[PDB]
Amino acid sequence: RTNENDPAKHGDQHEGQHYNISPQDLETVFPHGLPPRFVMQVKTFSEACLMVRKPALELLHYLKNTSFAYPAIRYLLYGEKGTGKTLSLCHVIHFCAKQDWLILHIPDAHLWVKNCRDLLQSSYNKQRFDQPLEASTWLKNFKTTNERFLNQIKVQEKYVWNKRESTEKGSPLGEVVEQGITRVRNATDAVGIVLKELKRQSSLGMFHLLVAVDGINALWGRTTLKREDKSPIAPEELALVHNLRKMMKNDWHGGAIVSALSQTGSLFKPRKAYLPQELLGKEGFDALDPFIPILVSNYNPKEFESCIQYYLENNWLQHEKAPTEEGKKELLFLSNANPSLLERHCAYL
Amino acid sequence: WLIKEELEEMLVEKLSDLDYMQFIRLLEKLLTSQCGAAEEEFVQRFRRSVKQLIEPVQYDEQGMAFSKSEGKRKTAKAEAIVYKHGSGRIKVNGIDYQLYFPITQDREQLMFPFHFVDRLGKHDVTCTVSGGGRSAQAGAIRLAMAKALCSFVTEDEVEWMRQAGLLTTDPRVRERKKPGQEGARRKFTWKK
Ligand SMILES: Nc1ncnc2c1ncn2[C@@H]1O[C@H](COP(=O)(O)OP(=O)(O)OP(=O)(O)O)[C@@H](O)[C@H]1O
Ligand SMILES: Nc1nc2c(ncn2[C@@H]2O[C@H](COP(=O)(O)OP(=O)(O)O)[C@@H](O)[C@H]2O)c(=O)[nH]1
Ligand SMILES: [Mg+2]
Repeated sequence: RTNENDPAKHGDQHEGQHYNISPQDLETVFPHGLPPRFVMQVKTFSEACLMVRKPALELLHYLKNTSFAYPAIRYLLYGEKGTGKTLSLCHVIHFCAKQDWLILHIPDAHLWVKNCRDLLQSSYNKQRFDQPLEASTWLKNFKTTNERFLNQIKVQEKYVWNKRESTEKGSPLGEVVEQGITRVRNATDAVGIVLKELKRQSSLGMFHLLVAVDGINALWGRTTLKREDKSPIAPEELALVHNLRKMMKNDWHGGAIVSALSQTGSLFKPRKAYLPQELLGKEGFDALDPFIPILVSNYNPKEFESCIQYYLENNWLQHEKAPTEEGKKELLFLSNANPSLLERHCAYL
Repeated sequence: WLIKEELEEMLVEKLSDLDYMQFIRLLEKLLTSQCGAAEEEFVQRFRRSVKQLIEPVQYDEQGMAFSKSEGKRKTAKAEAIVYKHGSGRIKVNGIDYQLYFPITQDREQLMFPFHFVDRLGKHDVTCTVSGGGRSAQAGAIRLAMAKALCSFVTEDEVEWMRQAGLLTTDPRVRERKKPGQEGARRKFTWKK
């Protein structure tokens, strides 16, 4: 528990201590992408405290020392399942939002490669498929996250939607976002336009971009979406995945491509696969190369004690034996200090 | 007291259950009646006489002490090496225990040996287990860990573990199916 709530000042001195997020910040920065269980925990406790951990701190150091002139660097959070990669990415996202970046947040790329009821064909490229529902969902979330920059940022092209409808150069990007959201059929095209405009304009210093992609491994993997003829679909055919891959290239500058691997929800991957190559494959690793891998490991004893104290103070651990040292040791063993395992255990304990 | 067959062999004669019972009652009365040495000499002619084995502690090439043990459960066999001083880390088949046994039940089974003698976080463990399912493997590792930890716990602790059942090999194994019946005990639905 820290009196430090600004996401920039805290450092190693605050490592192992909590960091609070206000309700307004939670609503604006994080309308999506937070782990479902952490969302439930926030709902229950009425508070959103994230422990400051070495991975998040190191990523913050890198983003503070980032030279916007250099080509945008790729950071890749990897680690055993439930090590907190997603929440570390969220912590860095909050830090960037407070530093007033433009947060292009992909809550989970896995959702975009599986279980799609509505899979239409792209009008802009007949060889690509649309995912209008997910496109619209992400567009709404992105609008909520970046409303303030949305009006200020302008488009620099002519974007036809229908044979008669289009958006004209100089129109605010909010026009594109509204078109995509209200008109679901155009959600994929709107997402592509948004990505392209942000990528081009970030090199023009109009703002500092943060492409924060959770479950990045999905883009260069396989998909469980089958064509009308029951034909398997590769990721590139999906315009969303194609545009996101384009964004994932360091060719541009003025921002950082932060991403997190996430075996959970992955497709055709063994349970224990957690290393970057194991989770990405040849294509994905080559595409992301060069990149900075950051290891997120289970709680060290100090962090584990801090989290246990947090739960105790919130009164979450109701079991009469939880406060005892024996109970603490039993939790430590049964969770091997793993964040997700400890949270799940304490849920019913 | 010797058995009726032993008495029969002594007497090269055939006896009866009640004969043996009467003789034993008489011998009991003799014993209780402050039988002296001149009597105990005779009495003893009819008297017939009637703890966990701690494994040795070895030392690795680096000199750290450890104990090795083995344990079988159903069709799973586990070999466990427990170090004298450790931080509680457990590596099963080269995989950390929380990743090998994603089931809270199995992790509880792994905890039970160490937790009982209150040594959690004190010993590191390396297990190699093969055969059987997840639960059988967890049980086998539990047995092997308990047997190894016996060497590093005191004698009272060892006896307490035995009385707690940590050290006894579960003899329950799958019963063979019998011909003419559905399962080991399930019989075909009778048709009156
Ligand atoms: N800094 C933190 N503050 C609060 N809770 C945290 C923190 N880090 C991790 N957690 C807890 O752990 C979970 C978040 O970790 P997360 O799910 O992001 O891990 P991961 O290593 O990315 O796992 P996965 O294999 O699912 O990708 C939540 O249950 C949350 O309660
Ligand atoms: N409909 C439409 N989509 C556009 C337009 N400009 C960009 N897009 C979006 O971005 C894609 C085109 O991006 P572009 O840089 O031309 O690369 P391409 O996708 O490889 O052709 C389209 O498929 C849309 O998703 C435009 O003028 N009209
Ligand atoms: Mg996660």
